[PDB]
Amino acid sequence: RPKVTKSDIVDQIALNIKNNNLKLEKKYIRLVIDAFFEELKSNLCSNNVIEFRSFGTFEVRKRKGRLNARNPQTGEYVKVLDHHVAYFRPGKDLKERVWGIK
Amino acid sequence: RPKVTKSDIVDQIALNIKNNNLKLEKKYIRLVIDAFFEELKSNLCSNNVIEFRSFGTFEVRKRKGRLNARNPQTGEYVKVLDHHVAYFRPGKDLKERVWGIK
DNA sequence: GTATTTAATACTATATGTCATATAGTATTAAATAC
DNA sequence: GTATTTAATACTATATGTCATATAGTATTAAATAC
Repeated sequence: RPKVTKSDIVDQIALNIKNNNLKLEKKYIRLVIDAFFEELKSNLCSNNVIEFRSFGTFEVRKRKGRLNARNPQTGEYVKVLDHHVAYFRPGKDLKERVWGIK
Repeated sequence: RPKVTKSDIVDQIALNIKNNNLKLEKKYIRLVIDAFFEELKSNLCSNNVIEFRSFGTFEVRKRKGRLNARNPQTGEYVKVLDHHVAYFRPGKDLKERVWGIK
């Protein structure tokens, strides 16, 4: 049940990369990862669909607003407008490797 | 509706990276990205929580099975066991840049 | 690498009903590969 | 870079009810920064 950070991942990618007799400076790894997220965000804003086979797909989905909305704290009915949301849709490999988990 | 691929993203990261007077071979970019996904998957399998401050969080969630399940095609009642699923939970920046979208 | 500073998340209450789910076979198309 | 080959996705039917949602203020903590 641990909490992994962009930093840990960057370190792991460092390992993973060297395990295959390759050498890349954590510097460049951190760099790619940042550009990666930046690029993914803008891509999402443009309402594009990014697909990474064997992992998952990112896309924007529409979501109907409500009036029934509730303020968890007070119960006061709140209004929510029809908006859009970032959605990750799991790929075969990922979906199957996670299905039966302890 | 457009469709972006791991390849296009890799190219965009190439651009993004050079726009900031830096030079990294598409080779190494493709590399990081692959190790990135690899590492994220195993991290998910270990039922860890990966957090990328203001972008989103990945985590495994439990999902109750059913009997009511249906075969979209035939209507035949199907059974589904309690399992786990990969879930992406949008971060502030992402959730806000996507909210009001045409 | 470490110390400092800023701001994103976890946390929480608990009604409500939208939206992802289930299937499998065909046509695409991502993308790994060797060139 | 391009052509070839393999296998992951899009696509689709449409009942069902789980599960994410709304809020905001406090304590954490990711992580960008300059050293």
